[PDB]
Amino acid sequence: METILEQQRRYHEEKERLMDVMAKEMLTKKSTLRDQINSDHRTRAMQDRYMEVSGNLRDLYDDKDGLRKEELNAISGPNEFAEFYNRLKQIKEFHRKHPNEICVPMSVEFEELLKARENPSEEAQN
Amino acid sequence: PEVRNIVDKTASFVARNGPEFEARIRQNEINNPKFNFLNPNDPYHAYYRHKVSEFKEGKAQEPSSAFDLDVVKLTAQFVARNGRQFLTQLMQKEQRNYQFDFLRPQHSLFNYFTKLVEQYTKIL
Amino acid sequence: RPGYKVTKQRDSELFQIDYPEIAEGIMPRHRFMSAYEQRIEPPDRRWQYLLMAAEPYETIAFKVPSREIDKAEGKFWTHWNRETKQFFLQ
Amino acid sequence: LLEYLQDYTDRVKPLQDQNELFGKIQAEFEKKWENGTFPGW
Repeated sequence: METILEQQRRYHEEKERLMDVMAKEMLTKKSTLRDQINSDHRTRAMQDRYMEVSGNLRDLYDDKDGLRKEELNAISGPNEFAEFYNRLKQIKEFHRKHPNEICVPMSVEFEELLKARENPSEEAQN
Repeated sequence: PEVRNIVDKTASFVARNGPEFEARIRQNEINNPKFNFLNPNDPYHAYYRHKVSEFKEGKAQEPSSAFDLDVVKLTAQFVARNGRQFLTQLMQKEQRNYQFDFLRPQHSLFNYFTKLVEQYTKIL
Repeated sequence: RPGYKVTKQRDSELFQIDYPEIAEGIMPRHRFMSAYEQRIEPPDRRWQYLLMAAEPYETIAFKVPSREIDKAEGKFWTHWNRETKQFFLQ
Repeated sequence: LLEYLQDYTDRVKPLQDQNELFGKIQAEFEKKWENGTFPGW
């Protein structure tokens, strides 16, 4: 599993989405006290998620220093790329559309007109 | 011709600094025939009138989908560790049999690949 | 109504108009116009003019006898060096 | 009465760091309040 590259990239992306969403909240106008407190409580849960993701991101680099020399070796190697690409030829007949890796995080930390509570915090109640 | 040159040149200065200079110059040399042209009493007076407007216009002549995602993400992981732009762990692969059409900027998915290598490079 | 100075030049892969100060935000504008409507309406009408205008100076026309060679469009193919006050179009 | 009031402070300001506010009050308590923070002349 590409802890060095893929997992840290995904955690960095998820953090960027959380910053964009609570920025979008602080950009929008607020009209009454209930919905102000509701959004401020919602942004608290998003901050709790941000801190936890940032926790995990910081505790994923110890084995990275173990493999960094082998990773930095971009000349002597190449066979592993081929070996993984050959395994990507597994299950060809996977007839499915996949537009969900960034759309689900973006639409998760967003909200739908009838209820100004996002999908993470959708059961939250003041 | 002196008269046309002084007209042309005086008109240029008055064209840049404004007609406020026409008055100054005219009253500063009113007795001097070298500037008689500025008064309507001279025959070239009409010629100069045009020069002013012309120099102002700046036209006159001055004097003289999982598989697709996973291959793009995996190639980006091995591209992002490159020691030089064209010495990648993928440039060797294209020439060694590995058909990958999104390496060329002709394929629309290259623009997403560039973001993924930028992200993996940020993840260094 | 002051005639500016144009600098036509055969390119290959363009007009260079020096324009004195406008002092407004609006860039100089081009339009392709036909010879069909004119103040004198005389015979031989039947070609197109690339017309250039700005409020500071007057309007300038360039005859085009070829049917197609370039695109007389504003956003695609013009540039305005407002600081030095030279106008561009290719 | 305090437990209600402390819960209430954090409850109505959920964007502020609770741990910061608690650690600040604890530090002011130990370094000043227990150490003679009330003096007369």
